[PDB]
Amino acid sequence: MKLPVREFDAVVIGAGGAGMRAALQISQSGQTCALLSKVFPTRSHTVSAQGGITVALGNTHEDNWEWHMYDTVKGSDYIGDQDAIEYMCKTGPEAILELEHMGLPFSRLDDGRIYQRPFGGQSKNFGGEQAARTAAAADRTGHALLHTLYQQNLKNHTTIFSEWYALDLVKNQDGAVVGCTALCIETGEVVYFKARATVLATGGAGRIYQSTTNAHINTGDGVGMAIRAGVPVQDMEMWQFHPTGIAGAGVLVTEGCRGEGGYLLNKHGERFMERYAPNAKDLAGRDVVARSIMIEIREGRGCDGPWGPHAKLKLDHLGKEVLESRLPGILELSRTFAHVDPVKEPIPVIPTCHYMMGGIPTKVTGQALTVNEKGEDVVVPGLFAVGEIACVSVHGANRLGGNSLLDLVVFGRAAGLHLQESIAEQGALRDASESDVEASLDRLNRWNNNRNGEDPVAIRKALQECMQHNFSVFREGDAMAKGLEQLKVIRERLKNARLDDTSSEFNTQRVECLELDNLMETAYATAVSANFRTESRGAHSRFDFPDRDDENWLCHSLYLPESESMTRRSVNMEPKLRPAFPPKIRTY
Amino acid sequence: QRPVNLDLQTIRFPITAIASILHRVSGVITFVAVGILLWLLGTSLSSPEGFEQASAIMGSFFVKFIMWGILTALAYHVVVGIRHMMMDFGYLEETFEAGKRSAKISFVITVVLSLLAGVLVW
Amino acid sequence: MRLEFSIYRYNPDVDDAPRMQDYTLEADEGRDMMLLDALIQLKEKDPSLSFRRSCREGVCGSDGLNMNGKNGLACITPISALNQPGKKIVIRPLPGLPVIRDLVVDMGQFYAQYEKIKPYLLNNGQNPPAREHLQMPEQREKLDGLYECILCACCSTSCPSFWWNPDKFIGPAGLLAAYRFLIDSRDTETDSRLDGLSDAFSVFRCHSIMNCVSVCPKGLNPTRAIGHIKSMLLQRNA
Amino acid sequence: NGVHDFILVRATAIVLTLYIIYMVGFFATSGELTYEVWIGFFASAFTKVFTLLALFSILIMAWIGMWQVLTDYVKPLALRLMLQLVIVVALVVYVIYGFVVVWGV
Ligand SMILES: *Cc1cc2c(cc1C)nc1c(=O)[nH]c(=O)nc-1n2C[C@H](O)[C@H](O)[C@H](O)COP(=O)(O)OP(=O)(O)OC[C@H]1O[C@@H](n2cnc3c(N)ncnc32)[C@H](O)[C@@H]1O
Ligand code: HEM
Ligand SMILES: CC1=C(C(=O)Nc2ccccc2)SCCO1
Ligand SMILES: O=C([O-])[C@H](O)C=C([O-])O
Ligand code: SF4
Ligand code: F3S
Ligand code: FES
Ligand code: NA
Repeated sequence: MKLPVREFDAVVIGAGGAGMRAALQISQSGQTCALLSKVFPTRSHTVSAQGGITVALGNTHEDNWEWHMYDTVKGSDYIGDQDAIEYMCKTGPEAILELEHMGLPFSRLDDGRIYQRPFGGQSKNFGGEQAARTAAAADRTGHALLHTLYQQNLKNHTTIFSEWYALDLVKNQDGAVVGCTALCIETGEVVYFKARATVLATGGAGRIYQSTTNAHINTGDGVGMAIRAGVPVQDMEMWQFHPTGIAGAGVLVTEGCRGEGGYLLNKHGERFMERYAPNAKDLAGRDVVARSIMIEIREGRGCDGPWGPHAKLKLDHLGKEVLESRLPGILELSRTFAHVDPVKEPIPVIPTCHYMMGGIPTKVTGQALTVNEKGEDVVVPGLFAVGEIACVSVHGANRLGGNSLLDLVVFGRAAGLHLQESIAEQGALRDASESDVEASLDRLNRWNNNRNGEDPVAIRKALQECMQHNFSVFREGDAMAKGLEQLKVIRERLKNARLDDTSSEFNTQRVECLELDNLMETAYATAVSANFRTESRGAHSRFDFPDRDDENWLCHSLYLPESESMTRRSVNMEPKLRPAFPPKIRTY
Repeated sequence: QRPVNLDLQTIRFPITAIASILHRVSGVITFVAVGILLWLLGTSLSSPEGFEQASAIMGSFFVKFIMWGILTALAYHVVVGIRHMMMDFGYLEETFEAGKRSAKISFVITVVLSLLAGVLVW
Repeated sequence: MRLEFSIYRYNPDVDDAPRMQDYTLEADEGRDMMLLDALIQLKEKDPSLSFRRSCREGVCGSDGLNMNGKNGLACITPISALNQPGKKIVIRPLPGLPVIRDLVVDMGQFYAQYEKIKPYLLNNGQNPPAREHLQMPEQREKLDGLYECILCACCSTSCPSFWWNPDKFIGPAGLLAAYRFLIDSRDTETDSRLDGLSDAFSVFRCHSIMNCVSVCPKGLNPTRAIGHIKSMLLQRNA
Repeated sequence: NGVHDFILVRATAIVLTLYIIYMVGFFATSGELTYEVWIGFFASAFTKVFTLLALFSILIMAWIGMWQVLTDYVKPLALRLMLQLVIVVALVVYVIYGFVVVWGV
């Protein structure tokens, strides 16, 4: 070894909600743990979460986790693993109450209990009356959650490597993941983080698009690292476009706006969601609401102005008091990025890339999965994944609002609780050779040695425009085929991209160049998968295949990196505590 | 070793910050001023001759200016000092607006006392 | 229209000392972008320009900068609020902290003070709740204006007291956090926390300079919080 | 401790504010300052006590105040302790000199 080796029981790549909850549990279980993050932990995208955490506490009204499971299963359009969803909704309450005991500043009901607001895809009695089970701290829940978790990691004395950048996973000759190489952003030092368990918690990748609600740091590094390591990704074509991103800015305004009583209007002042979704109205599934808005615009009923084509989100009727109390966050966002005061005027909104439903296939234990030559599932020894980088899958083809933060906590904790048994199950892993570690640096070495190559900025903007045009809310065969070919060309330009900053002391250019590789891998996997699934399910909508096909496509899509081809995995439909919810027609 | 940005000339300072740094300065000056006031007092009380001598010193224009400065610095320290104690006891709000407003009022009150100090010295 | 910048530059492997570099950026005449928008575009022409950023919506607290002499967030500071006919838009790092590279400062000491006040719920365990701790809306409202802190360090890096004793004075942000737990009805170690804040530096280095309040991007008021802490210290140790 | 200083500074601040009002009151209402009216004012038991009380208050006020300034701008230990020695001695000298001046009036 001519490279510093830092050995730990577990190496958690990512300090978001999922990463910090996992690190917390792993440490308390008696194992050493290194928490990596390319930004200061509290700068993670989780910090921007607004709405809250969907969980069946039963505070606002008598609730049932089975009701929550139903809403989730239906919401995922029936490709969400029901055994995993069952675990999440059942375990939810305890896991969330645990956060409150950590000091999380939840909003409060008059009786002192945690405040719960209505949200999209929430009903009582299995598809009945509207429900309200999204626990929230105003509309800064993500902020409250993340900081509380960081505070808990401080109290726990967790070993945190802040502003370190994971490059690539390290594999031994047996094909097992035995850690990863990382770049210290401050000094430029490259180190091999050796571990018996490498937990990917790197978040989403909304930045593969021209317009997204995601932070600049959401570049899908986890997806890229997985793909380059031979690990398959799942349901990458399932991209959730949040109905209400600020038109012309992309900045998100919480679905809590509609959960508190706000509704959408077109240029004619019609509350059009009553037409598209007679029952749930403005609180229908996000995939449905997003399309409804785009149909209004596409047919000339959308509003225009400085912000560009959009729909109006009316909130003023709620009153100054309720707005400033329950939704102060969106008041500042709207006034700042839209120059609109929600207390007096509707907010200009338009569907914006928001959440990645796809990712690395995992068991409830967090263990990463791949498939053998027979198509059978086999665990990837040493590799794990939690959060938005994972595809459990508990969200299927459409995630419910508030289910992500729940996902982070429940499965981040799950990975921690079952880490010891997972490590014993996988057995001792053979040491990585000096060439094994060296292979993980090939991608870094290329940048460092490329001076006269192409301008990466042009490559990034071309990539984002391709995804925006050909893989947005509405898709079609012809457009996706061309988008795929364009990506192949763009991917070739990237192989000869240049790094104009060669310094080592906090060189952000090198970081963003390395991130670009991951944007490419994520974008390509998404494209190939989109073309693959010839049907319309959840957020995936094709004009050439407008119907949902339960005979041919009641399953997950799987992108195989080594053959750059597609295959399929079974959707789990065998809950342990109740019968499975059978696939039926999905309307709101 | 690493450099730090602490070039005071490149930084904005609100009226509250100016008022604060002046209160510290006025405090230091008053510390030296006490000794000078005591030295003067001791002379004016030792004998009938010492008093006339003290009067003559107060006649000097250069001494008149300095004496005015001492009284001005003292006046400021007292007024702004009370401003402080009024916030400590809740008589003044601790908002930025209240901070500005009380600071400006402190300056005005000080200017008035500075003039009355001038009258007392002519 | 044309925009002119004067930006703080430093690279330990190249620069003998810090320096200011002139930047020009053609902007859309009838479009008002944020400072962060400009910085990102400047990096497109000069890839060597280093600075922190992430959420670009004023929540994460990554891009705290000294703009035209005053601290704030680049992501929510409009170019129109900085642009003055004849003068360059001056961009410098947050004052007081060691400069790692260009506009990036070492927040070590800032985090250190944050940890010193033990920023985590301390509940003795007695009288445990059936489910979640019961906190009335009245009690919960005491946390408003305190828990919203994004740890951007705009306040502390503008406080002279923090400049002179960054290792002893907790600073605006840290003290805001301390009070955040001091008045949390769920925290049971109020007396213990106060006993660790009775020295001459921790809290009493604050002299109501009020640089903290004016710069806070979230509109928080560290001065009032510190004021409350002082009262509690008196009620207990006077 | 921090709380102790905070209180002492305000305690003496209140005393010295009253003393200044007292001293200003006289100056602003006495006309011609003849050597006679001057010595009569400082011969009063009330003036003597109030003045010495003020000097003690200045000692406490100034010492705490100057200590805060030094601990801010003067880092070198040796240099700071020496400056604190000079300052403290001077303050004590003020009070003592005050006793000698008034006791012989
Ligand atoms: C964008 C968004 C999402 C969101 C939301 C509002 C916005 C604007 N509001 C939500 C809500 O109200 N309720 C809810 O359930 N979800 C909401 N979301 C979605 C949700 O917040 C996110 O999906 C969730 O926060 C994801 O958390 P996760 O922990 O999985 O990902 P992260 O928070 O972004 O953290 C990722 C960490 O990984 C580190 N990282 C990334 N790359 C590297 C490398 N290469 N090396 C080392 N570390 C790396 C990042 O630093 C980050 O800390
Ligand atoms: C008479 C001689 C006096 C001297 C030599 C003196 C000197 C000082 C000094 C050096 C400080 C420290 C300021 C700092 O650290 O920035 C101070 C503080 C203070 N002084 Fe005085 N002072 C005197 C009288 C008074 C009087 C008459 C008042 C009337 C209100 C007063 C009110 C205060 C207050 C309230 C503070 C606290 C400053 C703070 O907390 O920021 N002082 N003094
Ligand atoms: C630290 C402190 C002051 C100070 O250092 N102010 C200051 C110094 C330099 C530049 C501006 C303000 S004035 C009030 C007492 O405490
Ligand atoms: O709209 C929100 O507040 C946010 O979008 C919530 C989730 O869960 O994604
Ligand atoms: S108090 Fe305000 S300025 Fe200070 S760290 Fe918190 S958010 Fe930033
Ligand atoms: S600027 Fe500093 S002095 Fe106190 S009022 Fe704010 S912490
Ligand atoms: S970028 Fe997150 S606060 Fe400015
Ligand atoms: Na996912």
